Amino acid sequence: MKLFQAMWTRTIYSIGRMVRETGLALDRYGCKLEQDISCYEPLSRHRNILPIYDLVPTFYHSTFIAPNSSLIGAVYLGQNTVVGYGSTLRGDNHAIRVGHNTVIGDKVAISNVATLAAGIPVSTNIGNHVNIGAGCVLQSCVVDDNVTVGHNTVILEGSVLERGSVIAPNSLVPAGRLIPSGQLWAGSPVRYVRDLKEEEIKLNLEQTEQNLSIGKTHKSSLIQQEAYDR
Amino acid sequence: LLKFDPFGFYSPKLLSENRPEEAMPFYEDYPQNDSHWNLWEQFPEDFEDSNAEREAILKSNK
Amino acid sequence: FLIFFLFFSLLFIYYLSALNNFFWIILLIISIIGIFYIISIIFDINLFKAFLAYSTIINSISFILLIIAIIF
Amino acid sequence: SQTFAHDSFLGGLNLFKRRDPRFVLDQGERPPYPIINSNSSFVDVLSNFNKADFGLVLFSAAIGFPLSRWVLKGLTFSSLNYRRGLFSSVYGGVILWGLVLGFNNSYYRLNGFVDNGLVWKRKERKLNKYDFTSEFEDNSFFKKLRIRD
Amino acid sequence: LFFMCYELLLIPSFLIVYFVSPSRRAIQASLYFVIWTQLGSLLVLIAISYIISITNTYEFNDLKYFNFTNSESTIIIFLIFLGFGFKAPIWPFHYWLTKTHVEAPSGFSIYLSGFLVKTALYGFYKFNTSIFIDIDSSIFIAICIMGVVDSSLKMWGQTDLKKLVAYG
Amino acid sequence: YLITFNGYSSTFWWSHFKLNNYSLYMYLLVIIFNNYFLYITEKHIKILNNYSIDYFFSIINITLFIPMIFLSNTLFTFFFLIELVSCAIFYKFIVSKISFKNSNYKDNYFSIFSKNYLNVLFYQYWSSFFSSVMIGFCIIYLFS
Amino acid sequence: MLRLRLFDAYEKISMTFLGPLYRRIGKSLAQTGLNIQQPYTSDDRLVPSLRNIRVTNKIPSINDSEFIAPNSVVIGDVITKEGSSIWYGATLRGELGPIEIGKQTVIQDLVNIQSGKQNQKTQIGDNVFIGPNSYIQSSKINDNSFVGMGSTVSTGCNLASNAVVAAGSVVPENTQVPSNQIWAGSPAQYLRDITPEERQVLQEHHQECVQLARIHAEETEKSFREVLNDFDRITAEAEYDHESLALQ
Amino acid sequence: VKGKGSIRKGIHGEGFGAPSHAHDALIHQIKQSKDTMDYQNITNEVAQNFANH
Amino acid sequence: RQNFAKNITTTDIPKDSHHFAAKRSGFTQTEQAPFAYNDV
Amino acid sequence: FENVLLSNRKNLTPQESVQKVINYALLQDAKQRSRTLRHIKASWVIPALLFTYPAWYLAKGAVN
Amino acid sequence: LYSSFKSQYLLILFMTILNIFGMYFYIQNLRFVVKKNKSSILNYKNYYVNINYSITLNIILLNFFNFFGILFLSDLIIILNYISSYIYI
Amino acid sequence: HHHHAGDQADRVADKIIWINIQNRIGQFERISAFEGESLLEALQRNKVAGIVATCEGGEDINTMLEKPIDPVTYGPFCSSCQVVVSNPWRNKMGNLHYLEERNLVRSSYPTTENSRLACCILVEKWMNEMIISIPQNPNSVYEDNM
Amino acid sequence: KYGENISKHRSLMSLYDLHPQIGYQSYIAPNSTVIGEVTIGNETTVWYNSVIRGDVNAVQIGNNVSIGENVVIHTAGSLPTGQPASVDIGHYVIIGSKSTIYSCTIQDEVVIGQGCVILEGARIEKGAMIAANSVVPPGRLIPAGTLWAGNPCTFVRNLTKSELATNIDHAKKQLHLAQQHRYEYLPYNSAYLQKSNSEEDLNPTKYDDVTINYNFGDEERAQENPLKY
Amino acid sequence: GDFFVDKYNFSRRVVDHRQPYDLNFSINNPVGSRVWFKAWKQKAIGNFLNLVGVHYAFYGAG
Ligand SMILES: CCCCCCCCCCCCCCCCCC(=O)OC[C@H](COP(=O)(O)OCCN)OC(=O)CCCCCCCCCCCCCCCCC
Ligand SMILES: CCCCCCCCCCCCCCCCCC(=O)OC[C@H](COP(=O)(O)OCCN)OC(=O)CCCCCCCCCCCCCCCCC
Ligand code: FES
Repeated sequence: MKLFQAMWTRTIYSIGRMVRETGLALDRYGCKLEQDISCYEPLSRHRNILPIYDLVPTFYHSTFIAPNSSLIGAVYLGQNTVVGYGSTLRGDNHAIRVGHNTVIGDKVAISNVATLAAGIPVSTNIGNHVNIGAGCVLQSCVVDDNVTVGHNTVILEGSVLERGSVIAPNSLVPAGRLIPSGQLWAGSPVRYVRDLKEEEIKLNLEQTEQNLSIGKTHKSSLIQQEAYDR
Repeated sequence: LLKFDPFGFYSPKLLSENRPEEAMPFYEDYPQNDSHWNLWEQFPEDFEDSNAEREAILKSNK
Repeated sequence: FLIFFLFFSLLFIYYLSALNNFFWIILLIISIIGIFYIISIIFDINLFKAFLAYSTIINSISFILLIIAIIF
Repeated sequence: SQTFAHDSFLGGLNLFKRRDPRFVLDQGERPPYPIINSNSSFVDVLSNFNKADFGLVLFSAAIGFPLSRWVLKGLTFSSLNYRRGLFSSVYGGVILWGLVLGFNNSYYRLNGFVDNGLVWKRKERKLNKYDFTSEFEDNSFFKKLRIRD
Repeated sequence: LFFMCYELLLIPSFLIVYFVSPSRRAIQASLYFVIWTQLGSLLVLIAISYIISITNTYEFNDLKYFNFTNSESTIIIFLIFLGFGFKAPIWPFHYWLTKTHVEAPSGFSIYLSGFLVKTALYGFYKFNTSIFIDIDSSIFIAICIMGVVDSSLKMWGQTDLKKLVAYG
Repeated sequence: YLITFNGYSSTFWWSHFKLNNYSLYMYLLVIIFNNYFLYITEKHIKILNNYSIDYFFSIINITLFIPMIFLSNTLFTFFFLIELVSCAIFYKFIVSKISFKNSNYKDNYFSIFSKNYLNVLFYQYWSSFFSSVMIGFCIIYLFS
Repeated sequence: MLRLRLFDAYEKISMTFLGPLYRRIGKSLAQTGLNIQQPYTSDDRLVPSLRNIRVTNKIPSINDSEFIAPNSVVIGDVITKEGSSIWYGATLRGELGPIEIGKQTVIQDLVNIQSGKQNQKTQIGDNVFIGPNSYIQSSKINDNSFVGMGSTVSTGCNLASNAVVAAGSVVPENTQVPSNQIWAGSPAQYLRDITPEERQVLQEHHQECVQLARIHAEETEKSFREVLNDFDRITAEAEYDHESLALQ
Repeated sequence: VKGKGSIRKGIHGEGFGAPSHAHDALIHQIKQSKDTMDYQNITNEVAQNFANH
Repeated sequence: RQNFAKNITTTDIPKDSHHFAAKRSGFTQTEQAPFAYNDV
Repeated sequence: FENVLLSNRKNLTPQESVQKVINYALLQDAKQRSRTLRHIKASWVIPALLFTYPAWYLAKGAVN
Repeated sequence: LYSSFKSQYLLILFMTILNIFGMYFYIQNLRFVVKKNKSSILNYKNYYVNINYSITLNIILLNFFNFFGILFLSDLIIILNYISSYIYI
Repeated sequence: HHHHAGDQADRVADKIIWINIQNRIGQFERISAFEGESLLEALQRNKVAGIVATCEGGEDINTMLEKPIDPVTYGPFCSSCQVVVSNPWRNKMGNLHYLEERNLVRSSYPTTENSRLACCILVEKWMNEMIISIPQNPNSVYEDNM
Repeated sequence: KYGENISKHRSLMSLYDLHPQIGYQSYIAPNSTVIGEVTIGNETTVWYNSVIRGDVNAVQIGNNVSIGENVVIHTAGSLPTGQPASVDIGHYVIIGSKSTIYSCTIQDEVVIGQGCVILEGARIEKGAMIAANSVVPPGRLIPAGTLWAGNPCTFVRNLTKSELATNIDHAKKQLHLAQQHRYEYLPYNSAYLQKSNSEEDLNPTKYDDVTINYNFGDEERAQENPLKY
Repeated sequence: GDFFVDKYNFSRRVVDHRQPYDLNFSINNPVGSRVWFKAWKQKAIGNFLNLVGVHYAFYGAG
């Protein structure tokens, strides 16, 4: 019965696609007959929410999603999550899950590899209260809870960042690596620096909360200027 | 030849199957048998695979 | 092929069929000379349009042999 | 098979009803209908013009408009004046072709090739010995295209 | 239909050799296979054209109800033997088989040697059995035995296992 | 016109042309293939325009007269019809585009000599001349 | 002329009747097809222009800029001087701190000018080149400075006049980069004093980028009718003979 | 450059050909000195033309 | 290349997670980062 | 259904939290792969049911 | 087949020679089709490759009648024999 | 290269083979090539005029650039990449392949005894500072001007 | 001057007769920008928010190339060695996200890590790999089939045939992802229906003579690329 | 105005700026009108001035 329902869903989707294509073609033909050029406007095709068939992005309305960002495929954003400007989350291969109160910086690219070995999730899972700097590149990583990632940081597939860890900016966590909790790691080959202090932990939490508030302010400002959906 | 053990019965074999280098991606190891006579992925009968995450988020937004 | 060569064949088949007692030997000689003259040449060309032209020529000689068989 | 009555506006449709796929008849073969004027002249054919030929011209005029538009659909880098002139020339050509078709229909009616309201005293007796089309046409649209089945 | 089904085995074989083979030398091997097997097919085509044109039929029983003269039977047997020996292969028409087997993918090499040559044998058996032939088969026997000897004497000088299996 | 055509199997215009079933079927077959090739040619010309109006007008003239060859009841009228068709084919060869817009910017201040156009015209002209004189001699001696 | 009168009458009829009818039917069909496909589909939207975004009272002053990319993002208190260039994908957030771009300053593709602290002015001087994929953070970049592509100027950095940061270099926080010095490496260190030839190369690179930004502004700021005319011109040039070019 | 195809413009002047192309000395002489020849300079091209003749 | 799914659902892969213990303390300034997955 | 990623895992050791996240991600990936395979297999059965009989009709008409 | 029906063994032999030589002449170019990478042979219109659907459909029809044309050759033979039957009657 | 772990990359300028050319207008060019490429590839990358290169390097399998040249090769497919090499490197090249010589002598434009086909020349380290001349090559077909 | 609600961004833009060309099955992201004379190969996927400027010099890109997000490819106009300063990218090249390419030659089967900066005059030979967060100094040669890492990049180790084939296979996997993304877009833009009529739209202040339409013959042209204008 | 349904403007219309230069010329008026007659007289007189003998040999002989 499940296969029959899937077949019915695909048949209805294809019928709707056919009807929409026929309607757009008829409108273009009438545009031609009227001596009209409205049909020829090279408006941008970018869609900040691009579902890959059944892989529909899902997010709470509390989230802030930049108009120029691109959420493709199976993306699941938690409450109050802020997505930076130009950030791409490609869930075409596997799901990209982001926790509550998580900040993703501008120009941050998150994607997944095709396959990985056993016991290694191929999905990019990001915990709650994570702060990700601008210009980061995440691939099939597991960032858990209150983790700070510096700007221009590359996290490779199979990497696991444990709760309460800080990665210095302009760093690279290689594939299959583990960042222990409560530690600072720096350098393109990430090396241990020091154990985090209470002051540093509080400062990072305050900074990510400030980023969340800034994202809320950005959404409020963009809604007023008619630059935001809904 | 003495240390060779690709199936991990005598020398333990990681599920990750290899330690990736700090300059290489985490590609899988090539299997000893490269047969491509594989079915589609087999899931147990009566497998509940509904998109529970999306359903919960839609319920919250509704 | 559809007009010029067709009228060539019909000249040997329909329009001047009463002269086939002389046509057969000339057609046979031309066919033999063409077959033994182009077999080497079709293998020293290196051009696409030359290939197309020689395909046309080979088919023409085959059809000339066919019309020779017809006028028998 | 029935044919559209001549001297009506659908008499030109009888040109599309042929009893045999032959282009022409033999030298001594009798035409399907009695001959009115075998030695027809141009003015004889003109005098034999009627509603069938006028309807052929009207059909050419009606179908010639979309055909002229279709021809013009490939025209580019042209002013409105040249576009209108090209359309007028193509449409006039199609109407002239309709006039030619009407002239041919009148000539055929004079020679008895198509229906002219006359019937031979004794019809030619033909045995349909080889018949691959009767059962096919009696259960299809093509009974309207072959005369006498 | 028999002749056509015998003739339909070339296109899939050439497509397999041309696109599935990993070796770069297999393109020329595919060309050799096509040209040799198609020359054999042309000879068989001439023979079947003789059979069809002389006795206008398509049935082996109708062939049983007809007799070919000595010259016609000789031409038919020579043509069918030479064509199906191009496909068999026979001496000296096994160059294509050697090149293809050396260069074809292993799956096709299993299928080419295992089966298609047997289709050639079946075609020859069906063609020759239905026709009365009054000539001495010593020439064909000599050709077959020369092929056997020629193939057997070359097995020592093969360092390539696939080419050795091709000679076998 | 050919589909609705009717008449007697005879020769018209002083027996210089023949109206018989085979000749008319050849006429129709030639026109049908010309229509197919012209349709494909239009579909191609909508892609890239490397040809002029005169080229397709030459093609128009070929397609109009080349079926008339099969209606010839005489080698005389056949010779004149093929002379007209050969003139049309020479016209078609003449109006081929010589220079193109290409990404070859290395030849703007140097003289490149392409001789294919002159070779085509020369060989077509001389083959036409030889064929025409031989056919004329054959006609003269067949009249004898 | 009956033929021409029929032609004109059918032209008027076809346009004024079939055009609107076909367009209405097509719009209805497109709408119902989109409704059927839901929710497993998306429709083309109207992409917002994010290059002049204001926050509360922070309003950009970018009218003096010679080029601002249509897909760039300029939010908040970002003030640019005359001749400024902001290229494609750049992001200048003035809400997290004031941004002051000088005259003839090039901010290349996908450059993020973002302040690390809550309220810190990011002051880039005049004739300053910033390479693509750069990340500038709450820094004071004096006049005629060069920042290579893929470079990261950290929070406390101060780049003196005529200071060169090689491409791919990451200047550490609170690092003072002296004048006429080239620094390189992920830990940015003083590489060498810049030769006058390399200085001339950098000046020519900056002038070339300024003029290229001017050209891009000429191209990207075209109206829809101008873009359609350009498309028609391109398709005409795809079939123009040498005779037509000579005629032009 | 508008209307000049792939030809680019540098800093001190505008190119006379596509990028990474061969600069023609005769073209440079024609553009710089429009009609002034102090002497009939025999270059390799002129010597080769004389040899061909 | 192989493209099947290692994370099967019909059963759980028999694994031993105690053979290799990832380092979590005492790292030096030049040591590499530990490995996340060490099950055999 | 409980979303482990969107849950209070801070009452556990970091290793336990990351292990729970990994297990939840693996289970949800298996579910997503099952759904994707179901939708892909639907793209086979529909053409098999719809066009196979037209293909057989065409072949039969062409042959016998 | 017709040459055999007309009993022309020498004509059959020369037809076979020409056929085999031309066949290798044609299939020789199949070796040249091997390319180290996929080619770029399509014209560019509106910044993208111009693929003509009409010509593609024509090629589809021609490919159908080239692959399975032997199944429908009898009707073409009937039509051509019917056309040729008028030559002398 | 025999690089070791931690070794820095080598300069491209130190791996450049220099070809000094006399263009048909009798003009001196200096282009850069890399070992393993063909002279035709180098000339076309550097946009060198005078080389028509109708067949564009010939076949992609069993090429004339291989060492050794396969006996089943079809060789060059035109005579448009003709370059007149200078005496030292011409002698170092050796004697012509039979197919290459056949294509060279079957040229509508006159050739020389130092003439070679550019796509049949493989760039080598000893071809540094190699002097060639490139007089204008013939145009074979109607599409050489397309 | 810069105040509007609808973005003016076009994915493909020309610059004074420098028209980009794109092959079949190639997916240029609508968020991405391709300017100048850029020749994209067949089945090449340029992902989102990537800039490719073939303005000062041409940019030829091979067939099965995958350019990641936030990647800036641009040319230099001139190189010190006199070589052509145009970007030439091989046929199976995987450029990682947030990469920078500055007028360098990249041969086939080359993998560039995420966050890599490949400067002017660099020549990455066939089959090479550069690890993530690496900078190739200007005018440097990377030997074929070698693995490098660092800033500046230093030799790590030679690559095996298995690793080379793995990279080749990874190059081919992006094709079906690009196919899915293309399938999510219909050939007809539906954004024009969502705009409001303007005075300029209803009353053209200037008229131009009728010429060849940019979409002439498009009823016969296959809609292979849904993102075509 | 703008007749929006959901998100689609059913009154969306951009007047084409590409019109023939002779769209409102006198010669393009319907044949037989005074404006058309004026334009046609001018065209015929111009042609006759350019082609005196041609017009004589064609129209006069016709
Ligand atoms: C509850 C609602 C359910 C709705 C179900 C579907 C309803 C369909 C209603 C159709 C209404 C038709 C109105 C009259 C249209 C007449 C056709 C026409 O005008 O065609 C001309 C035009 C030419 O287009 P073209 O050559 O491409 O030129 C483009 C110019 N820029 O051609 C075009 O522009 C192409 C569009 C033609 C549209 C009509 C085609 C009808 C064919 C029969 C139906 C087949 C099913 C189609 C839909 C798929 C259903 C699964
Ligand atoms: C129960 C049913 C209810 C209703 C169902 C729905 C409606 C059904 C409608 C059925 C069809 C209606 C047809 C209306 C008239 C069509 C007229 C037509 O197509 O005629 C074709 C023409 C007629 O042949 P014929 O009359 O013999 O020729 C003239 C002889 N005086 O024939 C010819 O021109 C023949 C030409 C012969 C020579 C050329 C062809 C043979 C050689 C080439 C073979 C093919 C190769 C490719 C050629 C190019 C193809 C484009
Ligand atoms: S380019 Fe053709 S032979 Fe060298």
